[PDB]
Amino acid sequence: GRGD
Amino acid sequence: GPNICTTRGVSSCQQCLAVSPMCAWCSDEALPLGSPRCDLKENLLKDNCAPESIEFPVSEARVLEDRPLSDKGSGDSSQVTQVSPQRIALRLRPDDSKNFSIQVRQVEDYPVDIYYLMDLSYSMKDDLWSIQNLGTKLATQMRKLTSNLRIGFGAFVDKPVSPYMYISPPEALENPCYDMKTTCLPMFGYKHVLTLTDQVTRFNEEVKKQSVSRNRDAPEGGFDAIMQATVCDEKIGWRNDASHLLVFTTDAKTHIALDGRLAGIVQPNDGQCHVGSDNHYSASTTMDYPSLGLMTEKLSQKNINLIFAVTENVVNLYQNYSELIPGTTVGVLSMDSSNVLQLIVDAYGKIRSKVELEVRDLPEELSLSFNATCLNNEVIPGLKSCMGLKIGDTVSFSIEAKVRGCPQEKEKSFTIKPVGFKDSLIVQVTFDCDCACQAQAEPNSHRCNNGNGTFECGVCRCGPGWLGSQCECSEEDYRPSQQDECSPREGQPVCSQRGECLCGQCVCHSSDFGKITGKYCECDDFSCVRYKGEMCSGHGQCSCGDCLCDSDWTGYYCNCTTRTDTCMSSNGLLCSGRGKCECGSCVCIQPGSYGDTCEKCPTCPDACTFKKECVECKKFDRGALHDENTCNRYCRDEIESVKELKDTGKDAVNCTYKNEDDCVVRFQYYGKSILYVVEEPEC
Amino acid sequence: LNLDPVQLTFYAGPNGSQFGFSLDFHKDSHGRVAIVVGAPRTLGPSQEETGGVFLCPWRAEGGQCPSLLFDLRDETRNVGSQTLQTFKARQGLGASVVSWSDVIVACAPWQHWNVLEKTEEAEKTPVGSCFLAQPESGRRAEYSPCRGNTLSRIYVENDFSWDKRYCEAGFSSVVTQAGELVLGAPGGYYFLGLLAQAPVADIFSSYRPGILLWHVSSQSLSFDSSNPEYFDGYWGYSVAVGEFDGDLNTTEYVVGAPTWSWTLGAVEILDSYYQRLHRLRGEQMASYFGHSVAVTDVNGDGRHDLLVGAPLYMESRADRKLAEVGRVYLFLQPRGPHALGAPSLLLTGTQLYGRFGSAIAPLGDLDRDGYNDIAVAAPYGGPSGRGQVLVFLGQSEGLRSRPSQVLDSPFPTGSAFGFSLRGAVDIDDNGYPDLIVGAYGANQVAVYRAQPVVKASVQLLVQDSLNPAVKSCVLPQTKTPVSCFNIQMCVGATGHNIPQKLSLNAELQLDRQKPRQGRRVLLLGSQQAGTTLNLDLGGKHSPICHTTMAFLRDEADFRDKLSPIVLSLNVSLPPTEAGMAPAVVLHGDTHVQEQTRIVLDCGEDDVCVPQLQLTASVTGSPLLVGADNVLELQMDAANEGEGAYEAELAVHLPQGAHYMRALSNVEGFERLICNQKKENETRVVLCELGNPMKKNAQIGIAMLVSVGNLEEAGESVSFQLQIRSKNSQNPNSKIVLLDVPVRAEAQVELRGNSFPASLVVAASWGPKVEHTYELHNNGPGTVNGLHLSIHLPGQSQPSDLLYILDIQPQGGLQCFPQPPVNPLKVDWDPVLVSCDSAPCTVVQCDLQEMARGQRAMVTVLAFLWLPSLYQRPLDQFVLQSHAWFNVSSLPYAVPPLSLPRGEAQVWTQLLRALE
Ligand SMILES: *[C@@H]1O[C@H](CO)[C@@H](O[C@@H]2O[C@H](CO)[C@@H](O[C@@H]3O[C@H](CO)[C@@H](O)[C@H](O)[C@@H]3O)[C@H](O)[C@H]2NC(C)=O)[C@H](O)[C@H]1NC(C)=O
Ligand SMILES: *[C@@H]1O[C@H](CO)[C@@H](O[C@@H]2O[C@H](CO)[C@@H](O[C@@H]3O[C@H](CO)[C@@H](O)[C@H](O)[C@@H]3O)[C@H](O)[C@H]2NC(C)=O)[C@H](O)[C@H]1NC(C)=O
Ligand SMILES: *[C@@H]1O[C@H](CO)[C@@H](O[C@@H]2O[C@H](CO)[C@@H](O)[C@H](O)[C@H]2NC(C)=O)[C@H](O)[C@H]1NC(C)=O
Ligand SMILES: *[C@@H]1O[C@H](CO)[C@@H](O[C@@H]2O[C@H](CO)[C@@H](O)[C@H](O)[C@H]2NC(C)=O)[C@H](O)[C@H]1NC(C)=O
Ligand SMILES: *[C@@H]1O[C@H](CO)[C@@H](O[C@@H]2O[C@H](CO)[C@@H](O)[C@H](O)[C@H]2NC(C)=O)[C@H](O)[C@H]1NC(C)=O
Ligand SMILES: *[C@@H]1O[C@H](CO)[C@@H](O)[C@H](O)[C@H]1NC(C)=O
Ligand SMILES: *[C@@H]1O[C@H](CO)[C@@H](O)[C@H](O)[C@H]1NC(C)=O
Ligand SMILES: *[C@@H]1O[C@H](CO)[C@@H](O)[C@H](O)[C@H]1NC(C)=O
Ligand SMILES: [Ca+2]
Ligand SMILES: [Ca+2]
Ligand SMILES: [Ca+2]
Ligand SMILES: [Ca+2]
Ligand SMILES: [Ca+2]
Ligand SMILES: [Ca+2]
Ligand SMILES: [Ca+2]
Ligand SMILES: [Mg+2]
Repeated sequence: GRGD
Repeated sequence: GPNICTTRGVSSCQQCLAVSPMCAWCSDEALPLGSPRCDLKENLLKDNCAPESIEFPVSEARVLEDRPLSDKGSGDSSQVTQVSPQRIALRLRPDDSKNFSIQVRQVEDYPVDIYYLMDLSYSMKDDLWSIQNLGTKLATQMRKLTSNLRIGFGAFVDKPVSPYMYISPPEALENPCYDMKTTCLPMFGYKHVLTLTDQVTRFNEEVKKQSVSRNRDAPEGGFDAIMQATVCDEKIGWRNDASHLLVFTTDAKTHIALDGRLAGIVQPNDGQCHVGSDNHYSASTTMDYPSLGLMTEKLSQKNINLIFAVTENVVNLYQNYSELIPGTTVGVLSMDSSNVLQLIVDAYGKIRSKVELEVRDLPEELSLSFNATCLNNEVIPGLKSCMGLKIGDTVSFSIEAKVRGCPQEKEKSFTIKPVGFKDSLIVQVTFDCDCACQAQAEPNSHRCNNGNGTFECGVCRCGPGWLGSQCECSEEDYRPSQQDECSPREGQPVCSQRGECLCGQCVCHSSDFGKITGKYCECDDFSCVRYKGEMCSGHGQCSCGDCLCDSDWTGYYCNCTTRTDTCMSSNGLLCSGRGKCECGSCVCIQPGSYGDTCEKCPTCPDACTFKKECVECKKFDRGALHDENTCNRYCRDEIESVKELKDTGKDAVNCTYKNEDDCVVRFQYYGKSILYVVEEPEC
Repeated sequence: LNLDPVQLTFYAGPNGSQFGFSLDFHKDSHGRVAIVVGAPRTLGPSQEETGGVFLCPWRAEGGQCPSLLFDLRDETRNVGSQTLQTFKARQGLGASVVSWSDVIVACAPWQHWNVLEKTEEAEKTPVGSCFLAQPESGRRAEYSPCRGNTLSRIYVENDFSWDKRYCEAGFSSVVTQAGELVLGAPGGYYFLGLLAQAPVADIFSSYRPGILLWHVSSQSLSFDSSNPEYFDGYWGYSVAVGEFDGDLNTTEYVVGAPTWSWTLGAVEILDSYYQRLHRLRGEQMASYFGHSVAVTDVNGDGRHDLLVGAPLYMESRADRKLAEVGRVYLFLQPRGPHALGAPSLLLTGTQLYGRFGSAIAPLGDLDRDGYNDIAVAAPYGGPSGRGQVLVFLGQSEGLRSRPSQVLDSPFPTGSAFGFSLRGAVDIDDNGYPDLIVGAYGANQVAVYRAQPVVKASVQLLVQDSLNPAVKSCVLPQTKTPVSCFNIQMCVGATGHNIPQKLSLNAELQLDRQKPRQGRRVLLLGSQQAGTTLNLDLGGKHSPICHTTMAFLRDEADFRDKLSPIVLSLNVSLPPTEAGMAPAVVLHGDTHVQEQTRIVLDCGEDDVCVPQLQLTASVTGSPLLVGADNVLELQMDAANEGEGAYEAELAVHLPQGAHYMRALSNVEGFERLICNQKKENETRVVLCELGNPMKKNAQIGIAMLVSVGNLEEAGESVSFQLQIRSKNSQNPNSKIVLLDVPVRAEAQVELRGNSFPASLVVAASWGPKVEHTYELHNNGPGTVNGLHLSIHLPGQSQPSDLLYILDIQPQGGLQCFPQPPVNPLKVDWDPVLVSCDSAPCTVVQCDLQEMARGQRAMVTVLAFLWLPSLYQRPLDQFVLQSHAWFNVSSLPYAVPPLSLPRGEAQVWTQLLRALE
C-alpha cells in the first residue's frame, strides 16, 4: 500500500 | 551653450570626464579665463582651443580574437567554434556604454555523450527488462544526428542507512526482497557501472548484468546520484566538447536536502566527487542529500543537461522541480520504460532547439542589455534567448555594456556563455577616467600663486585654504565681494543655502552622506527618489537629483526592467502576440486573453479563423500574406499534406475553410505546431 | 542589540561527539540556571556512538561539563512467546533535549526496536525513545510511545495502517506549561508524520525498569491519514506550543511538515486533540518550510505570533536567478478568532547556502523595550560561510527587518554555528535574557550574555529668533556688547540594572552646517563653536540639564544672515572603555538637532508673525472599494503674514491612505521633502515649504496618495490638512478638512465564441459546433448573485436542427437547460436560427459570489443533426446563441451604481455549401  | 558639461566640472580634466560621456577638455593655454574648458567637442573646437590638446576619450570595443563559426562540427574538437567573437576588449569612459554583438550557432554533427542514470527500485524491475538492448537502438537513432556518440550507465536506489533500508533479519541485508521470496541486490546509494564510451555494445552488456534492489520508503535518493554524476567528471567520462545529457529515469518522489535527519545524517552535501575505485558513492551514508540550489550550481558549471524521464504519477512533481532548476526538461516515461529511446531523442532535439545566454562574473559596476535576432530578422528587444531553432541555425545577440561611474579597478572581465555551451565570449573591460594631461603635472607651480597649489592640464588645482583661478584669493581674506557670482540669479539664495560665498565661487558644504557639487552647490547624489528604500531602486546613480538609470533598467525610479524574457511565451512570441510587455509584465491588450504571458484565452477566434490564411499563405501561396513573409515569419505550421481525419490524439482543430476556388479546404491543426492541410480541396 | 560578542563563555564536549546538537536551560530547585547540552554521538561504554547528555553549570569561564548518566545497555526481555529487543547503538541520544521544571527530557530519535516471535519478527526499525531524568533526586524514566509487538506480516495485510515502527519519537520535543511532554515523530505512520503527547508525571509513575513495552494511560497520539498530500510529509519534524484559539484553558500545538504535499512544506496549528485549526502552506517547493517553528509575541499585542523557517528557500535574485539563502516567515496573530493569512514579514538570508532560518529561538525582551525579540540562525551564513546568528527586535507592528545585531561564529569553518539556539533565560541573573548558541561541528557551546541597555534622552532647548541689536552680555576679558542667547541641553539616561558610575559625553555644535570659520554663533566661555560636556548620570533618575551662553558674532563679520543656525547635541559613551567591552549599550535618541535664525525683516516689532492660508481639493472622487485608488490632493499655501520659520505642511492620512509623492509648482523646489510619520494614532506626512517661508509667498502642492482598504470604512473618507510653523504668534494655519466619498463598483465581461466559428456544411453525428461563454469580473469590487441565461435554439432531438450535448460549467455556475439535453447517452443568404424557432434551451447558470478578477466559462457541446443536415440542404443557417448576464448585488456595505449586466450574442455560420 505504501513504500517502494 | 548651457549644456551640462559647462555648468558642472570646470575644475579639472578628471572631474569633467566624469560629468558625462559627451564632455571634453582643453588644456591649451589659450582662452585665458574665457570659454569654459569643459563642453561638447564642437563647442570647444569652435572657440579655437584645438592644438590637438582636447582630452575627449571615446569608448571602444575591439575583438581580440574571433574565429569564424565552424559550420560542420565533429572533425577536430578543438577547432569547433560555436560562439563568435571569442574575446572582446571594452574601454569605457566614466558612466559610458558601448554596444557589442555576438553570434551563437548550433553546429551540425556536434558530439553528444548520453549518461543513463536509472532508478533501480524494485518497481523498476520491469523497466530494466525493456532497456536490455537500448544501447543499439539509441545508437541507430543518434547516428543520424551525431557522428560521435558515447553512452554511459549509472544506477541508484537510496542511502543504505537504517531507515530507507531493511536491516533485519540478517538475511535481509544480503537479499532485501527475501521477505517476498525473491532475490535482489543489497541496497546501494549510487553505483557508476559504465563510463561514457562509444562502444554501444558495452551498454547492452552492462544493463543485462544489472539487478534491482528494494528499499522501504517511496522517495529515492535520486538527487544524490545526480550530484555525483555531475561532479565526477573523470569517473563518468564527460567530454568538454560535446552535448552533455543526463537522463534521469525514476518513478517515485525524490529525497531532498535536510531529509538525512531521518537517517541521522546532518552534514550538508558538498559538491565533491566521492565515487571511489569501487564505483560506489562513498559518502552515501555520511552526507545529506543535495539541495536544489547546489545541483543547479554544479549542473550549470559542468554544462550538463538534465532530463527527467519520469512516469505519469510524478510528472507534475518533477515539472515543478524543473522550474526551480533552469535548463532541465521533463519527459513522460512509460511504466516499463518502453519509450525511453524516443524520450531521449525528443529531449535532445528540444535541447538543441534553444539558445539562452548567461553572464558570469559580471562586475557590480557594469550592466548589460541583450537584444535577440533569433530566426528570420526580427530583433526582439530585451531578450537573451532564442527558441524554435534547428540544428545549424545561427542567432545574433546585440549587448550594450554600461559602467556605473568610474570604478577604480581599471581591469575587469566577465564571460557571456550560452547555457550548455562550452564556448563563451570573454569580455575584458578597461575603464578610462583620467586624462593624458595628468602626466605633465606640476605639484608646486609658480603659476599657481608661487607654488601653493598643484598645476596640471592647463589649470590650477589649489591646495587647502587657497582658492581662485591662480590660488591667490585665499579662503577668508575675500569674505567681502563685488563681482561675486554666488547667486545664480538676483534675489536668489547665495550658493543655494549649501555653500560659502567666498572668492566668488561657491564652496559647497561637507555634504554629509553625499556630495554637493555644482556652480551654485545645487547638484548632489543623495536626493534621488527612493522607490523601495533604495535611491533609484539601486538600479541607477543619482546625477544632480536625476536617476541616471543604467542599462537593463529604465524609468524615473529606474524600476522598470528592459528585460522581456518573462513575456517570451511557449508560443515563441512576446506575451503570446496578444499584448505588449511593460517592465516584464504582459499587458493582455487582446480581448478575452489573460495569464502571466497572455497565453490562455477561451473566447478568442478559433485556430481555423487564422490558420485558414496560414494554409493560404503556403499551401496556396495566393490571395495575400505570401508577400508579407507571414508564411515563414508567422506560419510555423506545415504546407498541404493529407486529411487523415483521424489524428484526434491531441490538438484536433477540424477546419472546413472555404477557398476562393469554392473548394472545401478541410485542414487539421495539430507541442510542435503541425498543419494537416488537405492535399487538394474539393470544389 | 545588547548581546556581548566579546566576552563569550565556551563549553566544550568530547571531540567528535557533536556536543551542542541541542541545548536548553535547566533551572534547578535552588534557582541556579544550568545548561543542558545534547551530544548525539558521544561514545558509550562499548565504544559505540550511543550519545549522551551533559549538564553544564553556569561558570563565567565555561569549560568541561559533567555528563548526565543514562542507561546505555541494549535490553532484552521474553514476554510470553515474544522477545522484545532494544538497540541503542547509534541511537543519537541527546539529539533533542528539553527542560521543564526539575525534569530533563533527552530523546534518542534513532534508537531501534525489534520483536521476535518464532521465525517471524517485527522488522527492527528506529521507533525512537526519550529518556527522562531528574538530576536532583536522581529519578530516571523512559518513554517510547511507538514501541509495538505486532509482527511484520500483520502490517502487510493491513496496508501498513497505524504503522509506527519508524516514528523516531523524540525527533522534536516540547513540554507545555501544564507539564505535558509532546514528541515529534516525522517517520510515524510510514513516514506520514506522528505526534505523541503524555503528561510528565504519568510517564514517571507508569515507568517500570525492565519492562520494555508498556502503555502510558494518559498518552494520546496523532491520527493516520489517507490523504496523498500528507504522504512523506514528515509531520512533526519541528514542534512548538502556544495559544492560538483565544482560550487560555486549552493549549495548541504548532507542528511543522517540511515535505508536506510533495515537498511543499506546511505548518499546522492544532488543538490538544490534534484537530487541525489552521494550516500554513509553504511558499516554494523543497524550501523545507516548517523546518523550525517558534511561537512568541513579537509585537506586544498579548497574542502569540508564529515564526516559521525555510532554510533552503531560493530567493529570486535580481538577475532572474535563484539563490538558496533561506527565509523566516512571521505570522502575527490577528484579534479574535485566528485568521492567519499571508505572512506579515519575510526575513531572507543573504549568504548563499547559509540556511538562514535553520533555527529560530525566541529571546524574550532582550533589550527590555517592551516587545519580545527573536534570534534567527544561519549555521552556514556570514561572509566566510562559518555561520552567524542574527537578532531581530520586535516592535509595535512585528519585527524590524534590519537585524539589530549579527553574531559571527567564533569557531572554525563547518562548525554549524547556530544550528541550535536557546534564549529567554537570564543565566547570569543581571535582568536581561541571554542567548546560548550550539555548534556541534566544533563540539562547543557559546554563551552570549546580554548587557544592560541605557535609554539616553537628549533634549536641546534654544530660542527661536536672534536680534543682533539687543546686545546684552559682554564678551569676557572685554566690554564689546554682543547678542547672547541661552542654550539649554538636558540629557537623561535611564534603564534597568545600569551601573551607578554611568558617564556620558554630550558634544554641542553651534551652526554645524557652516564650516569652522563659517560659524556665526560662539560660546562666551571659550569663544568657540563647540564643547564636550562630560555628564555622569549614575544613580540619577531625572535628566541632567546644563545651560551655556552663546553670542552672535559681529554683524560686519559674517554676511550670511538668512541661513538658519543649526545646533547639534551628539551624546555618546565615554572612551573609558580603554579597549575593554563597554559594560552597557547606549540606545535611544542620542542625537538631537534644533534650529535658530537671526531676526530678519520681521518689522518694527522685531517679531516675525506669519499668516498662513490653505486650500484643499482632491482629484478622483470615486474611491472604488477594493481598488488601488490614487488621489491627487492638490493644495495651495499662502504666507500672507510675515516670514514663517520651518514651515511644514501637515497631512493626516487614514490607515488606508499612503503617501506616494508630492510635487510643488516652484521650479527651484519642485519636489518637496515629505517625511511620513505615525503621529498619535493617525499617520501624517510632513512636507517642507521652505524653512524661512517668505512673506506673500504662495506654493501649490499636488500630492498623490494611495487609498486602500476602503472596505472597512463608511461612505466617505476625509483628510486633515494644516500648515504649521515655528513662529511665536500665529504659528499654524487653520486646519482644512477634505472629505472624499467611498463607493463600491464592479464590471463584468460577457464574451463568447464558436468552436469552430464557421463550418461550411456540405448538406445524428456530423460537424461539431460548441459555444463557450466566459465571464470576467474586471470590476474593482467582488460580485455576488452571478446569473446567466443562454438561449440555444433546438430541442436536443430529431426536431432539433443541431443536436446538443452536455453543458460544462467550467467556471462553476450550474445551469438547467429548458429541454433535457442529450436524451440518449450516445453522442450521435443565411437565415438567423435563433432559439425562437425551436424550444429555447435556456440554462440557468448561477455562480452567485464572483471573485474580483475571476473568470468563469460555460461551454455547450452540440453536433449538427446528420438527418437534418441532409434535409433542406439549400438553406444557409447561422446558428445564433444568445446569453444574458445578471448580478444580485456587490457584497459590500454600500454597493451603489446598479449591478453589472451584459448582453452577448454568439452564432455559428453553417454556410450551406449546397444552398
Ligand atoms: C505543481 O505545479 C504548480 C507549481 O507551482 C502548483 O500547482 C498548483 O497547486 C495548487 C495546490 O494543489 C493548486 O491549488 C488550487 O488552486 C485553485 C485555483 O486554481 C484554488 O481554487 C484551490 O483552492 C487551490 O488553491 C493550484 O491550482 C495549482 N496550479 C496549477 C496551475 O495547476 C503545485 O506546486 C504543483 N501542482 C500539483 C502537484 O498538482
Ligand atoms: C535593443 O533594441 C532597442 C529597441 O530598438 C534599442 O533601443 C532603442 O535604440 C534606438 C537606437 O539607439 C534609440 O533611438 C534613439 O531615439 C532617441 C529618441 O527617442 C534618441 O535620443 C537617441 O539618440 C536615438 O536616436 C531608441 O531610443 C532606443 N529605445 C527605444 C525605446 O526605442 C536598444 O538600444 C537595443 N540594444 C542594443 C544593445 O542594441
Ligand atoms: C553597435 O551598433 C552600431 C549601430 O548603431 C553597429 O554599427 C553597425 O554595424 C553594422 C555591421 O557592421 C553595419 O552594417 C552598420 O552600417 C553599422 N552602423 C550603422 C547603423 O550604420 C555596431 O556594429 C554595433 N556594435 C559593434 C560590434 O560595434
Ligand atoms: C515603478 O515605480 C513607479 C512609481 O515610482 C510605479 O508607478 C506606479 O504604478 C502603480 C500601478 O499602475 C500606480 O498605482 C502608481 O500610482 C504609480 N506611481 C506613480 C506613477 O508614481 C511603477 O508601476 C513601477 N514599475 C514597476 C515595474 O514596479
Ligand atoms: C436578474 O434576474 C431576475 C430573474 O432571475 C430578474 O427578475 C425577473 O425578471 C423577469 C423579466 O423582467 C420578470 O418577469 C420577473 O418577474 C423578475 N423577477 C423578480 C423581479 O423577482 C432581474 O430583473 C435580473 N436583474 C435585475 C436585478 O434587474
Ligand atoms: C476531426 O479531426 C480529427 C483529427 O483529424 C478526427 O479524428 C475527427 O474524426 C474529426 N471529426 C469529424 C470529422 O467530425
Ligand atoms: C479553564 O480552567 C479555568 C480554571 O483555572 C477556568 O476558569 C476556565 O473556565 C476553563 N476554561 C473554560 C473554557 O471553561
Ligand atoms: C490620540 O488620539 C486618540 C483618538 O483621537 C485620543 O483618544 C487620545 O487622547 C490621543 N492621545 C494624545 C493626544 O496624546
Ligand atoms: Ca515498472
Ligand atoms: Ca527510498
Ligand atoms: Ca488554547
Ligand atoms: Ca502578537
Ligand atoms: Ca525587545
Ligand atoms: Ca543575562
Ligand atoms: Ca512683525
Ligand atoms: Mg520506488
